[PDB]
Amino acid sequence: HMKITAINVFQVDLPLREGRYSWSNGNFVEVFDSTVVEIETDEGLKGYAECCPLYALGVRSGLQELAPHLIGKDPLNIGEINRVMDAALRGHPYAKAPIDIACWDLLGKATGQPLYTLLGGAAQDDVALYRAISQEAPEIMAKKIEGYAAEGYTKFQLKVGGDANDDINRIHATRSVLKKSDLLVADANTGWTRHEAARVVGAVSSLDVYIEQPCLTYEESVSIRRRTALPFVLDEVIDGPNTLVRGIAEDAMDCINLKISKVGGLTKAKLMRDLCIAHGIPMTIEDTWGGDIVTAAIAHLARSTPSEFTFSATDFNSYGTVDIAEGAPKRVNGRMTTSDLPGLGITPIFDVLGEPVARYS
Amino acid sequence: MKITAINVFQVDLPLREEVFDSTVVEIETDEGLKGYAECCPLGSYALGVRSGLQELAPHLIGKDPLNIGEINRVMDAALRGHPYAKAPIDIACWDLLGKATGQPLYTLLGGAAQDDVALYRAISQEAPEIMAKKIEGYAAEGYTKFQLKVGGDANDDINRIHATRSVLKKSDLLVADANTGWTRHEAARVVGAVSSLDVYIEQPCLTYEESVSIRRRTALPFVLDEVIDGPNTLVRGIAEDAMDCINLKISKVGGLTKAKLMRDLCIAHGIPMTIEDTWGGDIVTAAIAHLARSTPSEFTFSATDFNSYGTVDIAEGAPKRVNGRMTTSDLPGLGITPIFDVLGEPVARYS
Amino acid sequence: SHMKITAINVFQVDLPLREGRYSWSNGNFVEVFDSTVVEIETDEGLKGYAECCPLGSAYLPSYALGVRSGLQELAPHLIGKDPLNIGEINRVMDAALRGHPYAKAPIDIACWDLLGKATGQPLYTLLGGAAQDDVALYRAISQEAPEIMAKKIEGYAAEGYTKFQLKVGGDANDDINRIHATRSVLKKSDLLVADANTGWTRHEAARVVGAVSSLDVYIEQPCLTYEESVSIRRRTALPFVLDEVIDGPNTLVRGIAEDAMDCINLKISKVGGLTKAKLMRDLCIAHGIPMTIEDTWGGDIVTAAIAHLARSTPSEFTFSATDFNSYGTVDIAEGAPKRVNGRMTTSDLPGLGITPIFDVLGEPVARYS
Amino acid sequence: MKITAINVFQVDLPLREGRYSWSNGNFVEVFDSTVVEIETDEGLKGYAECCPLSYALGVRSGLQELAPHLIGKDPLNIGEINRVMDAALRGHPYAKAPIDIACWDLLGKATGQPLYTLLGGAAQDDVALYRAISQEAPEIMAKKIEGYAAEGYTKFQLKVGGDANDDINRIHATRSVLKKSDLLVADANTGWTRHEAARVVGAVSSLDVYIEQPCLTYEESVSIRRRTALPFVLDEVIDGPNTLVRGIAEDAMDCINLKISKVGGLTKAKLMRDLCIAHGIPMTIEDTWGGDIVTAAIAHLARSTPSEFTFSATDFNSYGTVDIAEGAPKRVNGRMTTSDLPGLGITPIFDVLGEPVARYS
Ligand SMILES: [Cl-]
Ligand SMILES: [Cl-]
Ligand SMILES: [Cl-]
Ligand SMILES: [Mg+2]
Ligand SMILES: [Mg+2]
Ligand SMILES: [Mg+2]
Ligand SMILES: [Mg+2]
Ligand SMILES: [Mg+2]
Ligand SMILES: [Mg+2]
Ligand SMILES: [Mg+2]
Ligand SMILES: [Mg+2]
Ligand SMILES: [Mg+2]
Ligand code: NI
Ligand code: NI
Repeated sequence: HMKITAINVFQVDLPLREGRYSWSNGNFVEVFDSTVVEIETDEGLKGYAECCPLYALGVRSGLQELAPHLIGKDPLNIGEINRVMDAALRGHPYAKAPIDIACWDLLGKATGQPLYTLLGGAAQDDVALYRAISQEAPEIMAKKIEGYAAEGYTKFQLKVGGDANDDINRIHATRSVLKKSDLLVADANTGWTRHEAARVVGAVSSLDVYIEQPCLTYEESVSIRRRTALPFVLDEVIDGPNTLVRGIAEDAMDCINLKISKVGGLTKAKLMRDLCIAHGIPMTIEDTWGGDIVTAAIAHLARSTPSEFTFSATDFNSYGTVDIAEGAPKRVNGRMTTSDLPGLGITPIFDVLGEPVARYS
Repeated sequence: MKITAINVFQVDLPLREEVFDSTVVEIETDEGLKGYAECCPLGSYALGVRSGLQELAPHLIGKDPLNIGEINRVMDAALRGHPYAKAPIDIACWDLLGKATGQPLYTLLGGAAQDDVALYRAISQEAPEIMAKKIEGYAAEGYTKFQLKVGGDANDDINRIHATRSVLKKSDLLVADANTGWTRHEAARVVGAVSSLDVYIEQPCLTYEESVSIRRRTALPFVLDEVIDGPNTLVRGIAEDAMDCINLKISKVGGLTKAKLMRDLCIAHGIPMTIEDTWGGDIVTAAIAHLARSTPSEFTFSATDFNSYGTVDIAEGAPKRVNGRMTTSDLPGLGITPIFDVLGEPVARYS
Repeated sequence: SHMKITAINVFQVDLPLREGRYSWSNGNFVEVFDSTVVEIETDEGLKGYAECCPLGSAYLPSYALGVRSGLQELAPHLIGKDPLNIGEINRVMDAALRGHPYAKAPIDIACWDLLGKATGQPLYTLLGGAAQDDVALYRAISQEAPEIMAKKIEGYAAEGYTKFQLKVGGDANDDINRIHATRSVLKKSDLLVADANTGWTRHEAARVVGAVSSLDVYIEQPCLTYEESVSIRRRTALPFVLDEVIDGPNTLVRGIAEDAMDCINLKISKVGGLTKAKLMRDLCIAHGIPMTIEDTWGGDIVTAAIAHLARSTPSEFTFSATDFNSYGTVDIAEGAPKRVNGRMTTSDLPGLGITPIFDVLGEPVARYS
Repeated sequence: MKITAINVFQVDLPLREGRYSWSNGNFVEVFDSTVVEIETDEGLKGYAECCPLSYALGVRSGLQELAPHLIGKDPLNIGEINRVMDAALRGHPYAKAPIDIACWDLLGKATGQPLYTLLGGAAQDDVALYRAISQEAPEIMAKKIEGYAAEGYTKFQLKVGGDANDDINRIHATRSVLKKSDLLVADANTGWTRHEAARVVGAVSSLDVYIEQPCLTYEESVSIRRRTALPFVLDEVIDGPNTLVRGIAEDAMDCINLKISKVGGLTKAKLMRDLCIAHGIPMTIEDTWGGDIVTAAIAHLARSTPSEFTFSATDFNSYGTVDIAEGAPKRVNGRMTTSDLPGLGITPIFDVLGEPVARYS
């Protein structure tokens, strides 16, 4: 019955409290380029979503190539929405994800149900958080991590995947300033070749640390997994159910990181999440980056996941200084929760969103 | 919302052509909405459905029926196995979720992918002229997919499969379902002797290991049923290339929550499903049709209209066969309403 | 001369703990177990007995109900059957009911008890012959503060126990402390098994086995599934034990072929009775796999079954057994094994060699005839 | 109860057909069988028989090593009897088997039970029989198989494993004179290399036949298993629980042949049988050869095996002309059964056995 009448695309800068974020391969960003999507219906309801990769041009040009073909369609038939887009455009999961998420928001609004119920039921009241720690000098990384620990975070993900020696130093320096019970993940974001990775995991093999996504490919990464007894996490190479199943059958990892937009939206993320639970694979529920609306999606998928299989999530809104939505999850002593309001539970602040850089109708 | 009572009904389901013991479950909430489901195994086994529900129910009073993930965790913690007792609880909660959200089940299961769905016809082994006349009638009402029961004497089964393949249109599909009835050596002989027929082989043996042994020796399209009992065994089969299709029985796998996950895994790996259950009346058939409607045609080998095969209607708003196919309404939940005159008084109440 | 089953009577009995509470993985705990005793009556006047006691409280509706409802569903199919034809008994049960190994186990064991009585032989002979006069025992150590686990272990080692099963599979960091603390209080020759009872995910298990890699400890059942456990197996050089996932000869065969473990625990009732347990036992011997002979829990009648199976296992392949009856406060049968200096034996009386104490078992909660 | 004496008897078993021939040009006209009798201090006696396909001299000199170690021991403790035998003599299943079997007979006698009850319980009232067909000219094997079919036998093992071309002709000639429902196993008894086996199974691929033990080794035999769609049987390489488990785990066969004496006695055979049942593997329950006493053991093991997993048994006593015991199984219409008498249920005809050829006390 309900039909999509317009898709609007908004652009908003998300600056960083820390001023810069840096990771593997020397990459950095000072101000993130976020895109918010609004889907309007013929019955007054509107759905929202956000995509913010580490790219933003591709999100918006991707949306150009997808949106016109969704006009008139039913936003509540989420399977059919996804079918159209996949038939419309190869790849571009970053353009696809916000359409999918905005449709789930509409589904929640139309049904009067918060997303965690619609994603399978509330499995936990609130959710464990990690803080990502930008790639810098070892002693600076150590200092920032003490700060965040003092705010109540108990899980941390270092951005290594730089020079191998540098990273050995970074992992040592940060592990040394944490308390025993705090959890430290070294996330290379693909920045090592296997001989580099071998040297890093060799030199930290007695540290209480997790090794995450050492190399670019699945095969290179498994080569590392087979040489360490340290608990091991795959992230970028797990982009859908097929690669996930393969990694499960082949014992390629102990945990995965699930980036909602990278895998193409909530529909896909949910499938992977249900698969993992079935095989005892805990997940970090996150995304590439974002603000209030990205954080809301994260928190709803996470709350619908048992604590047992939530390794961690993160709260991207607190990393930035610009608020783009009201009713977003907030962090209290290192943990996040949501309200029980319908859909994502959020209300965009149109004054900061400004004018839509694109309309489709 | 809170579950305030679980009531258990018994109903005899006679066949048109001997009587099955079906169980219907009603869940009542402190808000007036009620959820329904049905479970009917082949039979004995109905006792276990009702004893399982007896063991489950007390743990569910007070719970939020809409938190379907929590309902399932609670059931799995209280009781091991018994998928036939867990399944109607799960489905009745899905029906409540539809009711509370005013959405048909196919939408809540991921969205309508098919306006209506294919069915299949089991072909009784009779004199070749009686078969051929029935086939003409089946073909006239839209049927193009057919099944025969095998899994008995190997040489007899070889004959039956040849006989039945002969009387069908070349474009018709034929599935030989051994229903686990063969040992490895029997199965090898049968699939060996029909290697040049356009036939599917379904569930030759009792276990996964035995079935895989047969799989590795035949090029014929290969279907597993009984041994694919959950997402875990499914992923095993997927990774080991143990089968081209499956038969998905909603109750045997423990409900829609589990069937849905299995359904999505199959889609992702190009594995079509026969979507049915062990048996049932109107309310089992509704669950089947909603799940089949949320599956694309490409991955629906067929569904089944069990209610066509009985003589007692137990719910209104049920799916109905028209011209070899079945659909659902868009009413909330399963879209059915039970006919309580037929169901009788509860055989059990929990509160 | 063809003996037939005339009735099945089912008794319920509470079994409290000397220690007051027993705690294991996932924050599970019990203070009073809910045990079931089965009595198989025959037209000759001979009776067979068995006990089954899964991990659960008499004070909540738990797994013991499923033992008793499973017996309810089996019983009608057993009336008139020949209980000495144990193969047929098991075939009749499997046809009647899927799963419910805890319901089927005591019927099988009670039929063995009847075979022993009909033949005048003790179970250990019918199960293959006495290979040991008495059997080494381990003590299960409840999951608590490391200091309390360490202190209880010292007490039990002083009573003569030389082997121990820690109940870990809680929080990983706690479990690391528990394993160090308890290993430290035991002489080198005492054996220490860290039994997770499926209580860890693989990343948790990886951290724990990495942190105890240099201790003389065994790691048992780290994770829920076979696949998750084998992933831990491949990353540790420590001796490795499987338990819950070895539910029968088929998974046992799989684990042997794939080098998934160095030892197993054999829980008689969980595998579905002495007939299944014996097959698995003999297969273990042929492949050089030591076994812990045990059960989920129980009192004197469980303990008798354990003792007979253990006695019929060569010492070389008996990693241990346990005497569940000395963990509790309530005696339910005469003629049961009694630990002496960390070991138990049996009498040569026919069958299990036990006679229940009906003052304690009370009135049957069900009779089927 | 304890063993007070062990007597060893020798008896010639001639063939009704005058000769039996099998792979590699082998043949025998008169079998040299050994019967063991174990005396106890209570006056009960246990009996067994072993008759391998010289081998007999091996059985008897093996017993010469074993028996003295058993005087004084408890024969109802079958496990301890076996352990004493294994610590005395490495290998020699044919020498150990009749001891193990004779103790099972004693256990039956001491308990008042027939062996089929002590081996696990009656599973069939009577059992299907096959006739072994001697390796001769095709038309001779064909004429003999017809006569045996006329007597009621519905199953047959050809003794092939000779020249490949001859074997192809044998298998064609015999298949063609049988009713459709009769089963035909082509048993090469290891007599082919794999190029020979490949030609044979290629040439008979459209016949309704089973292929048994084509080659000497497990590895060579599996190579044939993977090439053919025909049902496949292993025999000689399945010599114990360990090779059986390897075969099961590797999907090396659809059925097995279980030779009681070759695997070391009823104890090991029961173990193997019970494992075969668990994994859905039907068995041919047999032995190398023998008279009435070997037959009684076969029949008791067959009777405690469900019909579904009894591919067949054979009644060796009907192949020969010398009766050595009363109470033995007698084939009636291609089936045999046992009485319910205790133990093996037989009593040796001492008249036929003659004076013991060895005595131990
Ligand atoms: Cl049908
Ligand atoms: Cl008695
Ligand atoms: Cl010739
Ligand atoms: Mg690099
Ligand atoms: Mg990452
Ligand atoms: Mg018609
Ligand atoms: Mg069959
Ligand atoms: Mg089927
Ligand atoms: Mg845990
Ligand atoms: Mg254990
Ligand atoms: Mg040759
Ligand atoms: Mg042979
Ligand atoms: Ni593009
Ligand atoms: Ni039950």
